[PDB]
Amino acid sequence: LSSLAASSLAKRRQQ
Amino acid sequence: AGPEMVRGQVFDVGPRYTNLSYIGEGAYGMVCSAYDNVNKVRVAIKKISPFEHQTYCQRTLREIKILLRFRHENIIGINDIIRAPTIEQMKDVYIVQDLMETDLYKLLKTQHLSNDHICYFLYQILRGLKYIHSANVLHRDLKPSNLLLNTTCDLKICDFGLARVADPDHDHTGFLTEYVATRWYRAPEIMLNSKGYTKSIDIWSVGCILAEMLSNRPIFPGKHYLDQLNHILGILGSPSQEDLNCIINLKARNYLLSLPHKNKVPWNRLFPNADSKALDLLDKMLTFNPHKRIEVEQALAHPYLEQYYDPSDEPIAEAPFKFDMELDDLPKEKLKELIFEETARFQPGY
Ligand SMILES: Nc1ncnc2c1ncn2[C@@H]1O[C@H](COP(=O)(O)OP(=O)(O)NP(=O)(O)O)[C@@H](O)[C@H]1O
Repeated sequence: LSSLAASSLAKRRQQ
Repeated sequence: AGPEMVRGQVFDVGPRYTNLSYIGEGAYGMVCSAYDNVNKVRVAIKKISPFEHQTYCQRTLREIKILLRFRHENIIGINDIIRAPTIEQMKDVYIVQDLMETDLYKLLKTQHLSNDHICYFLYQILRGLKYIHSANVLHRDLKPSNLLLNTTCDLKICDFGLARVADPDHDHTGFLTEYVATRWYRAPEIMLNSKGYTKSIDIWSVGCILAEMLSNRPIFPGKHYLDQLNHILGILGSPSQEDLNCIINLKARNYLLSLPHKNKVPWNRLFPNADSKALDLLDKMLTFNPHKRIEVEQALAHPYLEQYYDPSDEPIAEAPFKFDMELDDLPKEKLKELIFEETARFQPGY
C-alpha cells in the first residue's frame, strides 16, 4: 500500500 | 489433459482461461485468478452453482444484469461469462472480472491505515455509491469484504447479488432470514424489517465501514439482530419515537421504546486518535433515523473529503435503471432461462 501518490485517481486530484 | 481443479472442484474455463490459482470464497461463489489467453492478462473468475435454489438464481441474475450495465472506475466490471452451450448442460456459471489484489476485510484484519488512506478509500467508496444511487439502485450489502483494492490503492465495489432497483416501495420478503456471512453492516431499519427503506441503508453501511477503518474493529458486532441493536443503542443512545418512524412492526417498536435509557457515547471517546472531521462525517452517516442520514452527494462535499472532491469527475448514470421484470416471484426454472439468455451474448458464436 504505497503512498496513494501512485493511484491514478489521487493523481488526477493532484491537479 | 482434463479441466483444472481448484481446492477440490472443477473449474471448466479453458482453453481461454488457464493456470488457475485460488483467491477465496464467499457464501455463494468461489473465486480464482486465471490467465486470459485472449487479452493476455490475469483476471478473476467467480464460480457459482445456483440452479438448485431459487435464491441463488436470484443473486446470480441480479449481479449479472446490473454489473453488465454499470460502467464506473470504482465498480467492478464483468469482462466475460462462461457457461454450457445448452440450458440443460448448464450447471455452473463463471463470471470473469478484472483481477484485484485484496479486499478491505483482509486488509483491516492485520494492517494499519493512515488517515490519508482512510480518507482516500472513503472518497472512492462514496464516488462509487454516487453512481450506483444515481442509477436508482441500492447495493444493500456493503461490507469490507466486497470492497476490492488493487496495489495502487484503487478501490472497486463488488458483490451485487443483493442489489435492487430502489423501487421506492417493493416488498422484498425472505431477505432477512436468508443466510449471509455477516449482518454487522446492516441499518437498524432493515434489521427490523421495515418495508419502504431507502438509499440511506447504504450510507449506514458505509458509516460502519468508516468506523472499522478507524479502529480495525467492527463497531456494531453481535450474535443476532437483537444483540446488534444493543450494540447500536449502546453507542448512539436511545432512539426517540420519531426515530422509530421507520420501524413499522408493532412489537419491535414497543420493544425498542421499552428498553432502559442509553446516553450517547461521544465519537472521540471511542476513536480518541481519529481526525475530528472524520468523526463529524461518521456522526452524520450513523444516525438511527434513516431520513436524517446524510446522502451521498452531500457526504462527498464534506470537509473531510475536500482534497478529493470534484463534481466534474464524479460521474453518474445517464438515466435511472428500471429492472426488466420482477425476479422475486419467479420459479427457479424461469430464473435459469433468464440467466441463460442474459449470458447468451458471450457464447463463442453469438
Ligand atoms: N474481481 C476480484 N478480484 C479479486 N478478488 C475478488 C474479486 N471478486 C471477488 N473477490 C474475492 O472473493 C471474495 C468473494 O467474492 P463475492 O463476490 O463476495 O462472492 P460471494 O460468495 O458471491 N458474495 P458474498 O457471500 O456476499 O461474499 C471477495 O470477498 C473477495 O475477497
